[PDB]
Amino acid sequence: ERPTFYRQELNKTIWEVPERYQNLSPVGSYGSVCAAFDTKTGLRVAVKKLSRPFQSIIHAKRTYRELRLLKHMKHENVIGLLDVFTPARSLEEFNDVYLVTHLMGADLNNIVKCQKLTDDHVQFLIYQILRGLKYIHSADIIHRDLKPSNLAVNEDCELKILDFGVATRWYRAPEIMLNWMHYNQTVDIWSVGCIMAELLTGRTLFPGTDHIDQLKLILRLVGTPGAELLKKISSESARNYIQSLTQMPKMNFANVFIGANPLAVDLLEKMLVLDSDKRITAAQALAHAYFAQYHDPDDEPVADPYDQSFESRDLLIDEWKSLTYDEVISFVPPPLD
Ligand SMILES: Nc1ccc2c(NC3CC3)nc(-c3ccccc3)nc2c1
Ligand SMILES: OCc1cccc(Oc2ccccc2)c1
Repeated sequence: ERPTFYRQELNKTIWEVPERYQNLSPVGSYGSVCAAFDTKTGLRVAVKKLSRPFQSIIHAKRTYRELRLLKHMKHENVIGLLDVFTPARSLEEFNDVYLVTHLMGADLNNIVKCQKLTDDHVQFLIYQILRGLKYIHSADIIHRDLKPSNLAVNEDCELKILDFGVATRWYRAPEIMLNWMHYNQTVDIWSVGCIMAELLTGRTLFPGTDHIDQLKLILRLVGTPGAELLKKISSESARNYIQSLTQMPKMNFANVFIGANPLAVDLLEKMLVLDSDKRITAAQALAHAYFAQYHDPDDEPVADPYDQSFESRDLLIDEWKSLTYDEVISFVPPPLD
């Protein structure tokens, strides 16, 4: 049987959650989230109410996607699903979805408010991001939106990558700025690079005002593409644009990041490569000397394969809705261990 629910109202939204969750308290409003106490395990949790999960085909599919992703993630440094529930008793009345996950202290701008964050602290936080990224990437998933607010950190400096929930453009790979279609997983590595840079210096590495400015600032540090990179660019206007602007040489990263651990500077050089074919991967970055104290090859697991064939399907709202319902139904709680 499904358990006992109770209703209430928080800000502008109704909330119908199991009695198992208590002391709901808004924390930030894709949907709004409450901190709650979970009576069954004794932990504080985050409960997200999806906003009109089935508003359109695009919403319906997004809802399905997020549920499928969150159900698959089982790794210390990736946000995972504690619970998913609807008040609804049947598919006919299935209208709301709530997701339950660990409540973590802050996110990375908040958890890194001490501008000059320690080098040992950056090691451990970046290590953990890369460990989560290895796992995510191994499933053929690209995050695409890595940024400080997508990194949840508790008081112990333990980090989890959040799927969803300071401009996005600031952490965005330049191939994406340029609207390249066939980017790879290393767009996330670029973002880690920008994050690490910001943690080591206290400043946003590339605070572009828009996509043009963003590129300009990026090229300023890493240099304008060489002939090797240019010859891989399939768009004429893109090729002509970057070939048109003033040719910057790559800066010396040791000079730009003065006094930072030389190993951190070296990793940054490997992450912030303009050409994504030459960018370091998550797995490679974890073996980098900079993570000497943390890197353990037998405890950096990969994910079970992840079936995202659904992404190429065009279905009706009710079909996505029902697939989502099946996913809510078949959810097996993570073990109390
Ligand atoms: N193998 C590759 C490697 C890198 C690439 C890149 N990135 C460079 C920062 C500009 N950009 C583009 C591209 C293609 C079409 C339109 C706009 C951009 N392609 C790339 C192909
Ligand atoms: O520290 C902010 C935060 C931590 C953990 C979860 C969170 O939002 C959620 C909550 C449930 C599912 C997906 C994301 C936000």
